[PDB]
Amino acid sequence: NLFKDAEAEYRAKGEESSLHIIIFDELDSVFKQRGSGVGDNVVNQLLAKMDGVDQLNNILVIGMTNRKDLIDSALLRPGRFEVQVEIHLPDEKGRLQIFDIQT
Amino acid sequence: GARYVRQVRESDKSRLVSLLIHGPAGSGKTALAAEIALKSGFPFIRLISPNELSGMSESAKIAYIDNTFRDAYKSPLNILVIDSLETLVDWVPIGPRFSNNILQMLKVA
Ligand SMILES: Nc1ncnc2c1ncn2[C@@H]1O[C@H](COP(=O)(O)OP(=O)(O)OP(=O)(O)O)[C@@H](O)[C@H]1O
Repeated sequence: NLFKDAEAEYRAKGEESSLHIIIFDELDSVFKQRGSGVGDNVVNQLLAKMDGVDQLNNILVIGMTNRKDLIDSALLRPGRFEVQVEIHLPDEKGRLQIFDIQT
Repeated sequence: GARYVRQVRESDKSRLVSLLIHGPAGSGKTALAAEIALKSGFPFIRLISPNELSGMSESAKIAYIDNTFRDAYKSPLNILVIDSLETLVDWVPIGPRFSNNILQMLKVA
């Protein structure tokens, strides 16, 4: 149900649609490596929707997590979750700038 | 080591070669293994250390090993390094206790 509205717009307008966003938090709680269960159903249902038989290019999905080496190995292939970045703790200049913005 | 690598690449019947480097503790074995591997050029190289099977459960370890071995059967050339073999099979000399399932899987693999 999270992709319905954006999809409707893509069908209506075309390539002139308005961007949609989907924020996922704690990606390491359900999406664990499928081995050889309810988890597999979840992983497959997401896989078939992120990039499936029907093209859909008016979306952008961000994901946030605390353990990056536990997501299944097929969810990190060029095309689905492409760019991976790291957030460090603030340094001294970061603290000064944070103080500047907050105060 | 170079000789063995060369044989494993260009041959016809030798399709599975193992090795076992043993010596006194602290002798610097893992570095030597990695060095022998790095000067081969094989497309696929992967490593299993206790540092990655850290804090997991036993069943998880078996599953992980299974997946690694499965991934090792889908490319023309491969290399594979394994460390300790008495630390993966948690060994404590009094009693003596250890875990049997992991050992049996490794012996079959
Ligand atoms: N041939 C070598 N020449 C120089 N230094 C070496 C050589 N082999 C290993 N070393 C040094 O050994 C150090 C790392 O030791 P290493 O982890 O390989 O030991 P180990 O035998 O695996 O130990 P342990 O039995 O305690 O697990 C590095 O500083 C590395 O440079």
